[PDB]
Parts: sequence; structure tokens; C-alpha cells
Amino acid sequence: YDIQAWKKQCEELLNLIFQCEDSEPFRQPVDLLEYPDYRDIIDTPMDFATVRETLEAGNYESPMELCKDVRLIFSNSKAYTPSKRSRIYSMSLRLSAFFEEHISSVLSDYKSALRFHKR
Ligand SMILES: CCn1cc(CNC(=O)c2cccnc2)cn1
Repeated sequence: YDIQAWKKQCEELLNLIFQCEDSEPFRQPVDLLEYPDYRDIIDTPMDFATVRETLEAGNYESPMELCKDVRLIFSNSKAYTPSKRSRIYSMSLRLSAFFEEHISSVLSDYKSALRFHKR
């Protein structure tokens, strides 16, 4: 029932994601010189360095907010892919499975702790 435990759990999960080879296309903001029309298709760019910086700045109040930004990285990859068989999109699918597998207990523990706090 530790209401704050999610933060270090998310830092550790981000560390695993950065070591994952599948995170390579998502570690920093998409380069507009590489993908010139990126902002014509994607309204809200997102990447793992921005998520980590937001977390470290104390600008996430809950793991649900972090999870919304991480899921945005994957939805942006899906929306920008010309085919569902592209290299970058295929990496986002595997990384999304890994992330969802690990974030599930973080979310459950946090929501349980908050329900206990407000009992
Ligand atoms: C990390 C950035 N990112 C790349 C993709 C896949 N998109 C392409 O390869 C592509 C190339 C040129 C025009 N349209 C699409 C998805 N997110």
C-alpha cells in the first residue's frame, strides 16, 4: 500500500526499456530532418527520454499518466507507419508487449494503495 512506490518501479522499467534494442527508434524525439512530414501526421510527439525527464522532474502524479505517454509513443509509431510490417513498427509492437507485461503490476499496486488510502 505504498502510494509512492510506482515512481522507482517506473524508473527501473524505463532503464530496462533503454537497454532493450527494440527501444532504439523511440529513445529520443523523432528527427524532423529524417521524417520531414512527421508533424503533419503526428499531433503529439512522444519518446522515452521525454517520459524519463517528465518522471525525474516530478511532473507525473501517477503511473497512469506515465502509461498514457508511453502508449502515445506506440500509437504514434502505428499512425506513422506505411505498413504494419515495417521495421520500426514491428519493434514498437514487441516493445509495447514488454511494457504492458511489466506495467500491469505497477498500475495494480498503485490503484490498490490509493483505494487503501481512501478507505
Ligand atoms: C521513429 C519514427 N518513426 C518511423 C516510423 C515508420 N515510418 C517510416 O519508416 C516512414 C518513412 C517515410 C514516410 N513515412 C513513414 C514510425 N515512427
